[PDB]
Amino acid sequence: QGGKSHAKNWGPKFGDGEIVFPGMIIMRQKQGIYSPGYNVGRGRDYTIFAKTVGYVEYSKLKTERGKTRRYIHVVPINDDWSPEYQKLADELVVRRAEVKRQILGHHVHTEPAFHFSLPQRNGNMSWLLNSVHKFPGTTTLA
RNA sequence: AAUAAAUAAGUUUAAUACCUUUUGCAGCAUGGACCAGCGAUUAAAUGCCGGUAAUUAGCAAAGUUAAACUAACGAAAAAUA
RNA sequence: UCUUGUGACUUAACGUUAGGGGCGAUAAACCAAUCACGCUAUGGCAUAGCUAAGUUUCUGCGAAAUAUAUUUAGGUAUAGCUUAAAAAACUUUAUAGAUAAAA
RNA sequence: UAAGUCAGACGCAAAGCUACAAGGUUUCGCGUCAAAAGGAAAAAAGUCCGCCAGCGAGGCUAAGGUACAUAAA
RNA sequence: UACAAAACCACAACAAAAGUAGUGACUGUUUACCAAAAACACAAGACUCUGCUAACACUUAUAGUGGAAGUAUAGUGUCUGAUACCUGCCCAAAGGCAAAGCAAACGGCAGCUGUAACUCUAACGGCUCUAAGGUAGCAAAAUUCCAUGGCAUUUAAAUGAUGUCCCGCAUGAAUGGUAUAACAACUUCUUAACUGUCUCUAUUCUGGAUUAGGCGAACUUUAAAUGCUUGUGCAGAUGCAGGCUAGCUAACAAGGGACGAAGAGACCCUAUGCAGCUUUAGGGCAGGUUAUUAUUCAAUAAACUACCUUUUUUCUGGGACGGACGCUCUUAUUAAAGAAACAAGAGUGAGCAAUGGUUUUUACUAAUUAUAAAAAAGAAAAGCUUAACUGCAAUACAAACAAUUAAAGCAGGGGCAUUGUCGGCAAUAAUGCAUUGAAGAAAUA
RNA sequence: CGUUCUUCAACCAACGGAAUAAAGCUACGCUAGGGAUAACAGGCUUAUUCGCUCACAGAGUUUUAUCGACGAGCGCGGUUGGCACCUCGAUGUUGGAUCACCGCUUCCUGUAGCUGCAAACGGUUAUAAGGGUUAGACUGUUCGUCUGAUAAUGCGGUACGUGAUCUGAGUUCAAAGCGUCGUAAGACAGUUUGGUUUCUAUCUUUGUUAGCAUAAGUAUUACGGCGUUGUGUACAGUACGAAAGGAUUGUUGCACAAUUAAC
RNA sequence: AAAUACAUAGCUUAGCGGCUAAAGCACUGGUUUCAUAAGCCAGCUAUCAACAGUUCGAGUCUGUUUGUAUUUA
RNA sequence: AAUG
Ligand SMILES: [K+]
Ligand SMILES: [K+]
Ligand SMILES: [K+]
Ligand SMILES: [K+]
Ligand SMILES: [K+]
Ligand SMILES: [K+]
Ligand SMILES: [K+]
Ligand SMILES: [K+]
Ligand SMILES: [K+]
Ligand SMILES: [Mg+2]
Ligand SMILES: [Mg+2]
Ligand SMILES: [Mg+2]
Ligand SMILES: [Mg+2]
Ligand SMILES: [Mg+2]
Ligand SMILES: [Mg+2]
Ligand SMILES: [Mg+2]
Ligand SMILES: [Mg+2]
Ligand SMILES: [Mg+2]
Ligand SMILES: [Mg+2]
Ligand SMILES: [Mg+2]
Ligand SMILES: [Mg+2]
Ligand SMILES: [Mg+2]
Ligand SMILES: [Mg+2]
Ligand SMILES: [Mg+2]
Ligand SMILES: [Mg+2]
Ligand SMILES: [Mg+2]
Ligand SMILES: [Mg+2]
Ligand SMILES: [Mg+2]
Ligand SMILES: [Mg+2]
Ligand SMILES: [Mg+2]
Ligand SMILES: [Mg+2]
Ligand SMILES: [Mg+2]
Ligand SMILES: [Mg+2]
Ligand SMILES: [Mg+2]
Ligand SMILES: [Mg+2]
Ligand SMILES: [Mg+2]
Ligand SMILES: [Mg+2]
Ligand SMILES: [Mg+2]
Ligand SMILES: [Mg+2]
Ligand SMILES: [Mg+2]
Ligand SMILES: [Mg+2]
Ligand SMILES: [Mg+2]
Ligand SMILES: [Mg+2]
Ligand SMILES: [Mg+2]
Ligand SMILES: [Mg+2]
Ligand SMILES: [Mg+2]
Ligand SMILES: [Mg+2]
Ligand SMILES: [Mg+2]
Repeated sequence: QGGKSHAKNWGPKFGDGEIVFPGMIIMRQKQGIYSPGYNVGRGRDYTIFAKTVGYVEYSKLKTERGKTRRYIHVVPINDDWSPEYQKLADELVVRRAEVKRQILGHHVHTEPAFHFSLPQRNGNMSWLLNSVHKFPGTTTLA
């Protein structure tokens, strides 16, 4: 009788000259209307995301067969295309997290603090429990 | 809705009670004839968040209960000799 | 005014059947002034997302009637709303050859 | 504020449903009422001007008015 | 028995019909306080059960009592309801009961098509299906939607009454069919007579009202000093705006308005609703019967009867009836996003062991529910493969929350290449929390 | 026996799914609430209905005498509808009896034109609301059919006027019968028989009367109320007309009927 | 106007995805009989309401336009 | 072995 499907927000998220950080989504589209340019990626559903720190750019290209192609680019901070820019981006990522924690305040906790320790698997932290809970380092050999 | 603001005291102008309930009530929606008396977030235990103090608390009386605290990276060199 | 008026009749005294019931030529009739479960005490200040009511004064601030979910639609929860000239940023899109200093 | 609210209404301007009807109904942009006294149009919730701490027989204006009712050519 | 009847007979008192149709035989009985009837009972008919410590009922029953101190021509239960003439077929399926049978137990009892001189009709044929296919009788009914059916009688005039025609929406034979003398404070129509019922009212008697003395209530009351008319307004004004209205207070009389008084609307819808009743809605066994087993009035129960307890959504241009409830695509509300109606137009609750991953070649550039995706990309062809992995993850989209969506990167073991890609499929749908249950492995006790 | 990891299944499609499971009747009904929500009446709207104008096609056949259309516009609030704004601590249902006020879209009684108007009987348009608008059979009816007369037997609004004035036949409680549907309780929106109608008038409106308030009598004018009706017949078998048929006119004459006023 | 079924040679009646077809009456020809009926033998009807879709392929599955019942207002 |  009635009914409606859940809405999908297709469209751009940033304009020309806006600053982005790695992992941020720039475009949500149902078809490949826009193609990935430099310093960007594309998901299996045609989601375009940034892969470095920089500013968003838009450009148009005319192909060999007379079709129009549209790209999305991310430009480095000072137009630095050298391979040394990657380490600068890594430092900026660490700094950005510190800025956010300072603004939010101490009472917005960003790590858990339980009365027990989480198990370790394959050298990383795991959220799955072991069959038995034991204190670390409270037993000797044999 | 019987009053109000004024006046040379003759009068002139302004002006559809209250409560409850509603998008909206002078309401042709609800309740009250009037007076006096009576008539409705109170007490205990526990928890959370502010305020005001003590500077651990209770017993006991040189010794015991309750609470609270208890490792995180030992990183500074400021000598006009 | 009308029906019956020796009969399946009417009347008086006393007695019998009691509510998870009795009685009934059945009308759900009657059982102490109106019974599809009598009266009284107790459980008991039953329960009511419904209607009604809520008692002195002054000062300051000040909404909503939408979204989602619901044995949910005149109820309730979450979000929303109301209380509690700083820093940072540059955005409504497209392009040229203009100088003349020295015997 | 771990509060109240989850019955809304109409004007101008658009669209769906109705019959390019309803003071109809469903969304949407602004405003007003709701919770807003005062002035103009006859009475005047939603239109036009404009937001009331108190008193006074001072003055200038808005919307709207300027032969009588009724202040001002 | 009942009815008609010219006429005849009466001191004063007492006085009130007949016929037609429908329904019940009759006299009786009933909703104390709106229904007296066609409803119930009734004499009578039939069916079934019961061998006597009878069946059955009361009761905790191991008692005791009624039945009955009766004994199948008797007693219990059920449906028909004097009397006269009658009372046809079916026990399949789903139940109940019983001696594998029972309908006067509870119930049922069709459709299509061709055919006789002109026509019409079908005496007469053909086919399908079922346990059986409604027989006689009666029939515009207390039963008929078309409807005030057609014809005749009745009247000056007939939605009336009686008679008659008839597959009758949806008649019908013991939930009986058709008739029937008598009887009826029952319903219907007609005749005689009579009359203030009426044309059309008038006069009068008795009592009240009305006048005077005495005695002395009740409903109701926010406050009142309470005009008309049109306009306005929670949409019908004594009280607001315009046009009008000028002696004062009552008595007797009428009843337009004060949305007049009395009873927190019964109708309708809405509830954390309540109650009674019904059943092949769920669960139980706690009386009897029945079945099995055991001791010299007992134990267990997927049965029948009785009893106890529980459930029987919401949305909705009021409710019921109908329809609908998850998830995708598209249309209008322009060219950011978002946006509702029981608005509109289409899909889906999967498929693929390759239609997945990856290399090479080229006279190819399609298709999907729908769609201007895509050329260093795809499709097809050829080869090798299982990444349709193990353990983690910065940062974002969205969003009340739950969950849902995209993803660089790190370690391990792999595939095809030979340093690139692979954590399923062009993309946008193919789904389900927690609980409970189950399987493989591992660690404890 | 318990815990963790890797996984799956059933009812959840009322698809945020849980009180394990799980249908109905009430006209014998009961309580708490709503005009937040229906049935009668009012309100808004005017699709539909109705009326008028333009249109003059087509029938009549010289005439737009008369009838009458496609299509468009405007108006009315009386037909069938839509909405849910007022009332559920109550705004009495259909028809009639009794007594009324208003509109004109005129049935009769009037005035003035046209005509396919000789007369008579008619047709149509404009204007006019003072008076009048009948007695009976059937039906609960509104309506409808019919009978004998009549100058004629008009329509609509007023809570589809009118129950604190009357009526209760229909519809709409509890009883009962028949048919159809349901296993049943029961239902009909089908039919049949029966079934309680309260009120002493405070305010306003209206008809009469008394007392009180400026002495009594006669009183032009003004103001208010009422409303001057209808049929037959004679003047005439004359006008008109081949015949048949058969008038107009009137401060007319006469008889009668209704209404009003008294006696 | 809603809701559940059905439209198959001349007439009843199989069939509901592999080609577009079964059975009985009727019709035609032959045989039997003096002749007509019954009885026997062989044949015949492109055998699938109408339109648009799905699919390699539809009487068969999905919609629309017509006709017929059945239930409801 | 129904009929003319
Ligand atoms: K007083
Ligand atoms: K008797
Ligand atoms: K019986
Ligand atoms: K009787
Ligand atoms: K009155
Ligand atoms: K409505
Ligand atoms: K649900
Ligand atoms: K009401
Ligand atoms: K006239
Ligand atoms: Mg659907
Ligand atoms: Mg209201
Ligand atoms: Mg009161
Ligand atoms: Mg009864
Ligand atoms: Mg403020
Ligand atoms: Mg639920
Ligand atoms: Mg709500
Ligand atoms: Mg709401
Ligand atoms: Mg509205
Ligand atoms: Mg409010
Ligand atoms: Mg000035
Ligand atoms: Mg002046
Ligand atoms: Mg009798
Ligand atoms: Mg008797
Ligand atoms: Mg009685
Ligand atoms: Mg009697
Ligand atoms: Mg009686
Ligand atoms: Mg008998
Ligand atoms: Mg019968
Ligand atoms: Mg009988
Ligand atoms: Mg007297
Ligand atoms: Mg008014
Ligand atoms: Mg007035
Ligand atoms: Mg009430
Ligand atoms: Mg509902
Ligand atoms: Mg979240
Ligand atoms: Mg590799
Ligand atoms: Mg992939
Ligand atoms: Mg009630
Ligand atoms: Mg309302
Ligand atoms: Mg509304
Ligand atoms: Mg006129
Ligand atoms: Mg009238
Ligand atoms: Mg009326
Ligand atoms: Mg009854
Ligand atoms: Mg019956
Ligand atoms: Mg039956
Ligand atoms: Mg009687
Ligand atoms: Mg013969």
